[PDB]
Amino acid sequence: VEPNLHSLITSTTHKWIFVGGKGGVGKTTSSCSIAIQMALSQPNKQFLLISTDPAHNLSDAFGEKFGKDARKVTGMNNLSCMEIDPSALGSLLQGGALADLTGSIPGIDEALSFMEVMKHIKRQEQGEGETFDTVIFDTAPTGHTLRFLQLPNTLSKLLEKFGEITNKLGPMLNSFMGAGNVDISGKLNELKANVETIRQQFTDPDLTTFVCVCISEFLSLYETERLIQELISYDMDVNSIIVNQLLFAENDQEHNCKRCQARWKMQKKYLDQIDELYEDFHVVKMPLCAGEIRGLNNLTKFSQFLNKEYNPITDGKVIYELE
Amino acid sequence: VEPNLHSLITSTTHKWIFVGGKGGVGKTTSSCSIAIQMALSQPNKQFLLISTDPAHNLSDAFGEKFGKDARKVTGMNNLSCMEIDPSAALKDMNDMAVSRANNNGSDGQGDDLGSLLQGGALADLTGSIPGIDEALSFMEVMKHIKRQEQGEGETFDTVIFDTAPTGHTLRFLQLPNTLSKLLEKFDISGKLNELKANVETIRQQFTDPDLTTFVCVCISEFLSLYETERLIQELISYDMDVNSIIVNQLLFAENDQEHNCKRCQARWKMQKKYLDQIDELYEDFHVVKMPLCAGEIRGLNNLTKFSQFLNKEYNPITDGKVIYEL
Ligand SMILES: [Cl-]
Ligand SMILES: [Cl-]
Ligand SMILES: [Mg+2]
Ligand SMILES: [Mg+2]
Ligand code: NA
Ligand code: NA
Ligand code: NA
Ligand SMILES: [Zn+2]
Repeated sequence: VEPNLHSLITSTTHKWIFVGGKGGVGKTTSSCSIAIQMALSQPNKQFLLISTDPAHNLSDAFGEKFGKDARKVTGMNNLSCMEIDPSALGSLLQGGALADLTGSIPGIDEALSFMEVMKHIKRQEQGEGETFDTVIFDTAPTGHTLRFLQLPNTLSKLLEKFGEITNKLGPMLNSFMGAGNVDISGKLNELKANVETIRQQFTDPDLTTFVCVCISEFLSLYETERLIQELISYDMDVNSIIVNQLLFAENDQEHNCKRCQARWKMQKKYLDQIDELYEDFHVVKMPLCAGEIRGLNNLTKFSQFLNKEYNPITDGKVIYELE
Repeated sequence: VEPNLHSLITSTTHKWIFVGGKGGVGKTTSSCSIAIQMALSQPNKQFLLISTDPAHNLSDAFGEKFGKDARKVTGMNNLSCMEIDPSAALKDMNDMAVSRANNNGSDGQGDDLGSLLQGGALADLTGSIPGIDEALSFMEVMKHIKRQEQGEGETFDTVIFDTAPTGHTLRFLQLPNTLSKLLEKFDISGKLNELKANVETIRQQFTDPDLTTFVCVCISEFLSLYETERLIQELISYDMDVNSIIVNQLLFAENDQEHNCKRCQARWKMQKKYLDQIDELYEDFHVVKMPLCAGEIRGLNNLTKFSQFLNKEYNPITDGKVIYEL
C-alpha cells in the first residue's frame, strides 16, 4: 500500500470524494490539492470542488470569489468550485414538524442539508455546467455531516416500535394522542428513499471514498481513529489518511532550533503509531510549510506530494521556496 | 480574575485538589508544580500528591522511586508522593471475594469496600451501571490514603490528585442520582444503597467549592481547547468546582529570541489565536499561561523554578532567562 494518493488521483471510477479532518489540520489545503491533482491528471474529465463552510475557505485558498454559482478556478479549464450555505400553506406545517425532528432524531438534519447540496449541483449542471464527472466534497469542519447514512435504519427501527405500541388498544387511545397529527409520512419516506438511493453509490468503494486528514499529534490521532470508526459504521470506504504539518526536522539545511527538533521527535512518535495502526491504509506524509498555502501556483506545487511521496532529502527546496 | 493560581496556592480551606488534562499536555508537570507551590507556601501544613498512573509518572517527574507507601520527596519537609493502582487492587480484592463466595468463605467485614465487593456481584454490574467502576476505584484510593495516614499526626491537610491519563475518573459523582432512579423501579439492592450513601458522603466535600476544586490542563490548540470545554462541562455536570485552566507549552516566540526560526513564529501565531479564544470563553477562570521548556522539567530543582509561574504570571520579557536556566 503506497504512501500516496496516486491510485485515487488517476482513478476513473470514483465520482464522489469526501475529504475531512477536524482541528486546523490542513483539511481545506488537502481538499484543494486533491481536486487540483485529479483535474491536472485527468484533463478530459470535469471536476467540481464544493464547500459548505460559511468562512468561504475555498475563496480564501484560491484567492478568488466563489459562490452558489459554479465557476472555473482561474488557470484551470477543468476544475470548478462552489461555496454554498445549506442552512439557507401546508408546507409551514410540514417544515415545522420536520424542524422538531432535527433536534431530537440523528441524521435528519444531515439528510436535509446534504439533499440541499445535491440540488445545487444538478441545478449548476442543467444550466450549462454541464456535468461533473467527479465531485470533491470539502466537508464542513463542524458536525457529523454523513450521519444521514444511518437514517434509513434509524427511522425504520423507530417505525417498528411505533407499529408495536400503537397496536396495543384502540382506536380510543390512538385517536386521542394522534389528534391534530400532521402526517409528514410522505415527506419522511421520500427522504428515506433519497438516502437509500445515495447509499447505493456511497457504500460502493469504486464510486466513493473518504480521505481523512490529520496531524501527527495525540488528539488528532484520537479524532482520526473515531472518524474512521464513524465511517465504517456508515459502510463508507476509507483507506487514505493525509498527515500534514510534518517537520522532517533532521533534514533541513540550516539545521538547529531545538524547539522544532523536539516537536518533530513527538511527531515521529505518533507517525510510528499511525504506520502500525493503519498498515493497509494509504498514509501520505505531507511537509509543513511556513505560512498557509494559497493561490493556484503554490497549491499545485504542494499538491504534487499527494501523488508522489515527499522526500525531505530531495524535495526540501520546493517547500522552502513556497515560503 | 488573575491569570495565576495564587489564591489556590495560599488557600487554607481546600482539602481536595484535582489536576487533569489529556493529550500530552503537561499534566504531570502541572500536578507536581501545584503540589510544590502549596507545600512551599504553607510549610505548617502536610501535603500529599497522589497518582493512579501505572506508568509511575510522579517517580519519573521527581527522579525518585514512589509507591503505595507515602514518601516525602527528597528536599521537601511537607510534601509526600504516592503511586498506586486501584483498578489492579480492586481486581485482586474482587477475585478473592468471588473465591470466598464459591467456597465457604468468611469475611473480616470490619469495613468497608471489602463488604461492598461481596460475591463479586457489584463488579459485574459495572457494565450495566455507569459510575460503579469509578466509585469502587476511588474508594480504593481513599482507603490507601487513610491507611497511609497511619494513626499519629501523619494525616495530610491537603491531597492533590494527579488524575489518570485515561477514563472518566469522577463519573462516580453522578452515581447517587442514577442509583436513586434505578432503585425506584427496580442483597444487591442493599449493596447499591451502601454505595449510594458512600458517594453522597464524598459529594458533601467534593461539591463544596471551598473544600474541593479541579484544575484543567491544556495546550493552546483547537483540539485541546475542545477537549478542555468537554472536561469543564463534565465537571459542571458533577457539581465539581472548576475555575482554573493551565495552558502549557507556550512559545512566547516574539520575545526571548527575536526573529529566528519562522516555524516557531508561525506556531506562536497559532497559539495566540487559541489563547485569545480561551481568554474570552473563560473570562471568569484563572487562565494561567505557562512557557514551553526545551525538554522535560524533572527533579525538585527544575520543578520548583518552573512552578513559581503558577503563583506569579510568567513574563516573557523578564523571566525568559529562568527558562534558559532549566
Ligand atoms: Cl460539502
Ligand atoms: Cl463526517
Ligand atoms: Mg483547515
Ligand atoms: Mg502528561
Ligand atoms: Na479474613
Ligand atoms: Na489520582
Ligand atoms: Na473526570
Ligand atoms: Zn523552531
